[PDB]
Amino acid sequence: RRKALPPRTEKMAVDQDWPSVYPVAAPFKPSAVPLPVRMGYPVKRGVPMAKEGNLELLKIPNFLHLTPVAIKRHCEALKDFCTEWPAALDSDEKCEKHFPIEIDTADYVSAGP
Amino acid sequence: VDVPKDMTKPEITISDEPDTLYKRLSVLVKGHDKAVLDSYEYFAVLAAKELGISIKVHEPPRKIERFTLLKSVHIFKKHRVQYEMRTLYRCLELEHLTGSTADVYLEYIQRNLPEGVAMEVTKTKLEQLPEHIRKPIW
Amino acid sequence: TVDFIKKQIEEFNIGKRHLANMMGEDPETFTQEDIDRAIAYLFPSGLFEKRARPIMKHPEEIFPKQRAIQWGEDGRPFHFLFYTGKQSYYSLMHDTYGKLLDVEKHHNQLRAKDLLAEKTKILKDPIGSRWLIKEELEEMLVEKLSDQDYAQFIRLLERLSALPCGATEEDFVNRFRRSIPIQSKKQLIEPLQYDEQGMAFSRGEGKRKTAKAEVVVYGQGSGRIDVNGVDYLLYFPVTQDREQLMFPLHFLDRLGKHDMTCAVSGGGRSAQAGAVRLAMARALCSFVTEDEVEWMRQAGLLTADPRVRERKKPGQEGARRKFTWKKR
Amino acid sequence: YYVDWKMLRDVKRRKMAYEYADERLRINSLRKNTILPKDLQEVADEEIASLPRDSCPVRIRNRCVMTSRPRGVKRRWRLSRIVFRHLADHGQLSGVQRAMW
Amino acid sequence: KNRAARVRVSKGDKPVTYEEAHAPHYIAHRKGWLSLHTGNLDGEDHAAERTVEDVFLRKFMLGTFPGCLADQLVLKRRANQLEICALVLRQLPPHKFYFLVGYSETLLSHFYKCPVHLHLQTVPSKVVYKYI
RNA sequence: UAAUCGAUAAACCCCGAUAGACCUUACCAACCCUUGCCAAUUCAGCCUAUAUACCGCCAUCUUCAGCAAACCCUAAAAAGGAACAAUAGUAAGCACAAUCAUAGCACAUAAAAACGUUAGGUCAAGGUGUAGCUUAUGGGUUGGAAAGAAAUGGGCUACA
Ligand SMILES: [Mg+2]
Ligand SMILES: [Mg+2]
Ligand SMILES: [Mg+2]
Ligand SMILES: [Mg+2]
Ligand SMILES: [Mg+2]
Ligand SMILES: [Mg+2]
Ligand SMILES: [Mg+2]
Ligand SMILES: [Mg+2]
Ligand SMILES: [Mg+2]
Ligand SMILES: [Mg+2]
Ligand SMILES: [Mg+2]
Ligand SMILES: [Mg+2]
Ligand SMILES: [Mg+2]
Ligand SMILES: [Mg+2]
Ligand SMILES: [Mg+2]
Ligand SMILES: [Mg+2]
Ligand SMILES: [Mg+2]
Ligand SMILES: [Mg+2]
Ligand SMILES: [Mg+2]
Ligand SMILES: [Mg+2]
Ligand SMILES: [Mg+2]
Ligand SMILES: [Mg+2]
Ligand SMILES: [Mg+2]
Ligand SMILES: [Mg+2]
Ligand SMILES: [Mg+2]
Ligand SMILES: [Mg+2]
Repeated sequence: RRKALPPRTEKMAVDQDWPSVYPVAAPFKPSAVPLPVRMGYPVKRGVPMAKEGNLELLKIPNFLHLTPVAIKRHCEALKDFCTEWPAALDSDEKCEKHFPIEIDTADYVSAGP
Repeated sequence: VDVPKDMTKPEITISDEPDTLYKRLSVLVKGHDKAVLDSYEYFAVLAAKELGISIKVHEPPRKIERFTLLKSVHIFKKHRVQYEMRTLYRCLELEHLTGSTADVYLEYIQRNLPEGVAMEVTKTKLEQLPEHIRKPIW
Repeated sequence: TVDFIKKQIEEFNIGKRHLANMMGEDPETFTQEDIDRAIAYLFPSGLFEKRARPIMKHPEEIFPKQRAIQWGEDGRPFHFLFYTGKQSYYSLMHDTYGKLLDVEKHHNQLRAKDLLAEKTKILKDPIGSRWLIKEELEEMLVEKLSDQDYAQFIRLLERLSALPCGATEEDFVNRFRRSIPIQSKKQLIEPLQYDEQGMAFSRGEGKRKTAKAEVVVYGQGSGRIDVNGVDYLLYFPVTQDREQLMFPLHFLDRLGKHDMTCAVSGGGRSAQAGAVRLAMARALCSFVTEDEVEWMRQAGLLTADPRVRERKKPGQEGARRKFTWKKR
Repeated sequence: YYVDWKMLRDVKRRKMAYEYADERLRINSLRKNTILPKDLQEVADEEIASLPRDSCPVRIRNRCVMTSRPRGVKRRWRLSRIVFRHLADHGQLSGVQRAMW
Repeated sequence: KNRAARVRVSKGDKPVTYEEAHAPHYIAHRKGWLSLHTGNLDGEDHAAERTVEDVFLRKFMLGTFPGCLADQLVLKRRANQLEICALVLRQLPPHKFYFLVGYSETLLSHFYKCPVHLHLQTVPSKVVYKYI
């Protein structure tokens, strides 16, 4: 008993919010993306391969969760955590007079355990 | 139509300890391909302009590491195979930040960092003077 | 495959609408220029071949052009040259020959009536007109073409052009004319600048053999060169290096009429001199007329030097010197 | 099992070198100095000679992780020049590509 | 003749995927790398530590999904958590697919002391790019 | 000499080795252990033979362009298939070409170079079909693996 379910493309709304579909980093599942994207080197008579079963699309990182609308929506909620920079230190001439000491610290991030 | 109600409940408190000031935050993003770096640069600029940071972005020169190996298995030294490793750099220069603003920007940057790139963070912490140097005489 | 393309059109439209919705721009004002940027941002595929990057265009742009249905439902072909193999090319040749015959008859009648009102329009040298290449003909005629057939078509077009052209004949020929505009290799002349009460001021840049030089030239000062804060004689003890500096000024007779400061980094003794020479030649264009700029660019002053060191190859000594090959 | 008996013995050599890393580091201080008299340095020579042979890091050989090849192994990936090519050509290693310039 | 990562041409009936249809000299030109991490950068370290894990993951997934694996794995390494993207033929029932994915997402995490995500894309058959 | 091996016409000779005081080392002499790396297996383990069984990888023609599925034709067909003012040739595809990289073009370089030939090199990168070891052709420790009568290949130093 084999079952073949149609993807989300036929059910995607025209004005549906995209961050709701792609909130975090995803492996770019073709069933959740209604955009027909062809990636790959074309053939002499053929065309670049579609999004179904295309390994090249899964290889590349996808920024579908970082669309400008989602960036604006996320950054709007982050205004509550940030603090205001004092306007009295706009120019470095007064910064040198007030806090002459500079402390350089190095921080690194790397993928792995 | 079915939108949940009362979806926001954060835990934010303000302490009496003065916030840390930073003069310059340098972000060196190293990667293999330039398209990912350009997309990340656009994402970082869009995120920083919303918070009002006035980020300066410039591209440091690339670095290419090439090495040579034997082409055959047992004995063929006249024929070689050369492999190349490219490293492209992006420099994000942030100025006039506070301890909390830098923390939240770094959170929003690292939480969405791609898998094929790495990032080096250099913070220029601002400090006036320690206690034993203000006006002592031995 | 007509229905496949028809469905692909609808899928492309709905995908464009969804892309506009997710990007935040107006779908009505959404164009292919925005589509390219949206694809590049959403799918940042870093590859050296641009055709390997993800692309979303119209089906008529992505899928190749398709030959039209050559016959009806009754089996009868539409065009009368279907059984000739290349119906489009042979119809084009037949139309060209029919127009040639019509032009010949019209010109014969005009000559019999002693009427010569046509002119010679074949000479299109100032316009820069060329004939279609085989690829440019095969992109027009969907079916494949042959070199001999293309040569025959070109030689029939020249025969048609060699005769007094009519009103419509010249227009028909013009669609096979490609107006290549790559002839004005004239360089851009930097306008004379005035900075901080200084007159006759110009700047030039040069690069030769990993040596980058920038020259600042004043046309109101005396003839002298200051290189990296020291005199040019001290910086270039070799006679040849100073002859390289003299080469641009001597050609324009501007030896003692310009004061120049040069900053050159990288390269060796001769590479720096060559880069300074190129930068000075490029900077001297502003102080001279146009007829002398062409004289310098025909003398080699305004052309860069692509002669760079070649990379060493494996199994060799100096990228050309091979190892001692023993025959036995 | 391991790839080869040579690799199995090299694992034991590395374990013994790590076990005796502190003792040899402390002993070599008495031998590499000139302030202390040579009379104790001579005895320290016997003390370090009495140590087991496989305790010194010199016996450690850098082989391949996959095929335990004694030579032709890059230090960065700890893999032989042949397994490294077999993986790079398949594309399982990021940033590695044929050099074209 | 070069033979590394190169599938030879048969009489004209062999189905070949896009990854196999391109020679290794087309890497980063027409096809991308099968794995992404930071150990292969310039000023980074721990390259062999990730390489041995990548090889173990390739072999372990090849043995875990026998005969239903279409193409090679895509191993993303993003902030201490590793994602494994696989293309699987729809040969096994979903009940058996979920059992395997749940077993793997725990066994790999406990074995490598790092969070693991496993994503599967079910294909009706192997996708053919060149002649078949 | 008790003391490896392979390569050894173009395509071997600063070649495996981008690398030998113990290790590397598969060689030898002295000595020890034989379900002896693994959870287990009348099992492990063998650098034992066969590259004239292999795969994986390369050399050569080779910067030569041909190979080849589906077809068609020949007063039969082993086989061949061309006349551009064209006389039976269409041809998916693999090659070539194009494209890509040496961060602007052009050039150049790099890269690529199909089907096959040399029963070409590699059981010693690694796994291996067949034939052979199991108190040994297996597994551990120590010490030695010289030396040049002579011939030769490639490089450095010079003979000013
Ligand atoms: Mg030389
Ligand atoms: Mg074995
Ligand atoms: Mg060693
Ligand atoms: Mg020998
Ligand atoms: Mg022999
Ligand atoms: Mg040699
Ligand atoms: Mg020995
Ligand atoms: Mg043995
Ligand atoms: Mg053979
Ligand atoms: Mg042999
Ligand atoms: Mg051909
Ligand atoms: Mg006959
Ligand atoms: Mg034939
Ligand atoms: Mg063909
Ligand atoms: Mg190029
Ligand atoms: Mg070229
Ligand atoms: Mg070559
Ligand atoms: Mg080519
Ligand atoms: Mg033989
Ligand atoms: Mg031979
Ligand atoms: Mg064997
Ligand atoms: Mg043997
Ligand atoms: Mg021994
Ligand atoms: Mg000799
Ligand atoms: Mg000499
Ligand atoms: Mg000397």
